[PDB]
Amino acid sequence: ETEVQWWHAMGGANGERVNKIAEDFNATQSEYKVVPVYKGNYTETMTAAIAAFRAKEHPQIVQVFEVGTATMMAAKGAIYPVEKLMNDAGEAFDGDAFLPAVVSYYETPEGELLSMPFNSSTPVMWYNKTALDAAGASVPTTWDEVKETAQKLVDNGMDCGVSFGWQSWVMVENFSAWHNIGMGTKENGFAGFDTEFSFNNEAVAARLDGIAAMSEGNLFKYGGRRGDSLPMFTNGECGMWMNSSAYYGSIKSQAEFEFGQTMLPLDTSVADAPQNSIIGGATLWVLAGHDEEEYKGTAQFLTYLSSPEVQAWWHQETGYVPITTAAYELSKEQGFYESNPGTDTAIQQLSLNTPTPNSRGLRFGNFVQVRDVINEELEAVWAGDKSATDALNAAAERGNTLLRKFERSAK
Ligand SMILES: O=P(O)(O)OC[C@@H](O)CO
Repeated sequence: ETEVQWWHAMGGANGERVNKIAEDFNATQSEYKVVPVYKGNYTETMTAAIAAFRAKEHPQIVQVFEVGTATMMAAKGAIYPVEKLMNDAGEAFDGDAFLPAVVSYYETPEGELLSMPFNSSTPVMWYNKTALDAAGASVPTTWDEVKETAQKLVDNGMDCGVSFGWQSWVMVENFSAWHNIGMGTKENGFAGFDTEFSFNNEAVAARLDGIAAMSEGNLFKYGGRRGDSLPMFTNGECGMWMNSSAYYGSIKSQAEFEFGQTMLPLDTSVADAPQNSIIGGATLWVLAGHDEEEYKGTAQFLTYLSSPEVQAWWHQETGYVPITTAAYELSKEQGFYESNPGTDTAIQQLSLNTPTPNSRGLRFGNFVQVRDVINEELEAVWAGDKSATDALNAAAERGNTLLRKFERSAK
């Protein structure tokens, strides 16, 4: 058998599902063996695959999160464009089958998808319904209601009211799209490499300062980067938790309480109504430099991932959105949204309203490094070392230096 190495960043419950998907494909035919290899978080996985390339130890497939997309698109010569791979191997590829938000996020300016959609997400408001009921609180729709609900929870003995993971994705990037304000110039990077950051504005700063003020009395508690704060939610310590829809699998198996999810809170001091939310998660990039049989097996595996049945199963088990309209309709016909209430929140929120350039998503080179900058500066806010205005200004300044580095190399 010819081996197809797939380097990915899926840990926990969702990583076990990756292993089940790979092995199910392996069991259906006898020519190709997909070998999934966990390489760490998204940054570590991307970094490892790129570093392995010139050592010729790189995988056939690498999962690269949305953050890394501009960098991967500029890495011409390192990637095998998926549409070319599939045609070369005799496998179908129909980009129009994917959700419009996915296509618009990942297509080149010429309308091509270079990578294979797989695990797309958006952040949702997770909540502990059991704790809300005990506190006489209601599921919030606005930021005022978030604070009031947090107060009721902590008054009723909850360790803390609200927290969030992936804080830049949640409270800067999605917060901006949700309120139709720009994250950077040149349509959040889609219209040019001469972009600069725009999130250092009063609307974002005022909300971050309001959250920081909630640390007193434990209405808010910071719980670290990425998904580090997941056990604060699943242990029953915090009653509200904003993070990826893709924590559904983990929450469903680890939470001893009744849980739900709803759309992100609206900051009514910024907008009268929400816009839409934006993509997280990853796509699958096929790397150059391998042989024909390895690419044939790669393409056949991507076909296996292209089926509505596998796409619906992945969405149902993880909380990543159904990546095609067909997978969504299959899940609906299966009664999944009736039997598992709230699991259509993420797909609805991505497409809540006709998008604007501010709600399409983001496309910034060197955004892996910018993400560290923004997380560091937000941590300064929660620690009380900086105001949100100063921290966002520093994040934008430091981020712009990285955008300029990318622009200088990308010509
Ligand atoms: O949806 P997940 O896979 O948790 O990833 C969130 C990450 O893409 C935010 O940048």
